[PDB]
Amino acid sequence: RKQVSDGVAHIHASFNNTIVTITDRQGNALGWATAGGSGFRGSRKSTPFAAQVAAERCADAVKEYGIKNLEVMVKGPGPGRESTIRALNAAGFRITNITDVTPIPHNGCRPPKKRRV
RNA sequence: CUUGAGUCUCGUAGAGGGGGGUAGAAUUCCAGGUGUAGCGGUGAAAUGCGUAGAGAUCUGGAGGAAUACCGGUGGCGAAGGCGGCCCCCUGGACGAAGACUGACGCUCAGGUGCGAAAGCGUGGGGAGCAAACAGGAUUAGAUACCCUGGUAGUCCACGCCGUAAACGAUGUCGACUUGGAGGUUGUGCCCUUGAGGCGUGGCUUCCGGAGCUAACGCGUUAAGUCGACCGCCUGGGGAGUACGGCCGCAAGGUUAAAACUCAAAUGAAUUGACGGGGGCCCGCACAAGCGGUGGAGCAUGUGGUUUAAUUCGAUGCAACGCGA
Repeated sequence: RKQVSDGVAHIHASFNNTIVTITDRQGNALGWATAGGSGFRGSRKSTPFAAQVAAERCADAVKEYGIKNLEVMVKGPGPGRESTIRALNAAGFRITNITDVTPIPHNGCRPPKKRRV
């Protein structure tokens, strides 16, 4: 119960998972979302209707603070960059600044050699 | 005596390196902080890792790799190859002026020197992350393509090992032979008015005349015309195999056959076919509804069995209320 009332949201999307962690502007998290525990398990996720309902998970733990406006920074590859925005727009929150803050690798190390097909 | 070769002065393009620190644009271990209910992964699922507090975010932080931009058909080097900048000190390529050198020129069987990765022993190191190794997953089954952890050893360095599609599958050197569109570097002349023209060198790019070739394809970067010089070639498999020699302490390199067998092997290209290669179209072919077979009984034919015989043929779409 701190009532920061505003904080950015980091949306880490992968090829098979998406998690929405709402932090403040300084770096203090209030509530994070998840896709592995949205009822079903295995690999049925990574699809829009399962990613938006996963993003809706912060509508039960972040509302207790009093966030009426927030920002969103998406990051990581995978389908669902629009499903999470639709989920945030349908949850009752606002939209302040949409950025892609994905970690850009600059080839510091060597990439793996698992794919040979 | 210069026009071949070599040489001076001034510069210009350009990952030429050797030794040395510097130290990033991002990075895994080892901590502090906000703080919950899961991180990851493949088309399905899971091993492992989270309440011993992970993945998400801020602070700085042990050490090895190494360029995302530049970065590219860029550009260099005899080749194998070289990416954070500098200087220590060496290389190659090119030009305008001037010279003298008088041929000092090209190539080479012997032979030395350069040699991708890995391994050996000597002295170290342990991240990112690696053949083997231990699990999950699939399939009729998996010593693998999939998902996760990893020993000496890949790194600096001392010598062995010297191989490959070290392939422009196109030796080296020099002289002449129709042509068109580009890339990186310079300046001469032309009001340089300028990004710009006319030249003039350079080598790497794309297409093509004659000509040559079996065609594909070469064609001022030659495989067209020549001259000098070196290597190699003689049907496949056997076979880069066996023996002996040279070298390597051993893991191998080189020189390098024979017996036997095969009546072929091969290159190019014209046809069709095929492909879980692509593209473009057609059909109640699908897409949406109606009526059904398959559910009950009966008729009929067929597949099996019995029968002294249940006649024969038809037998996947092209067979079964068919010959009837």
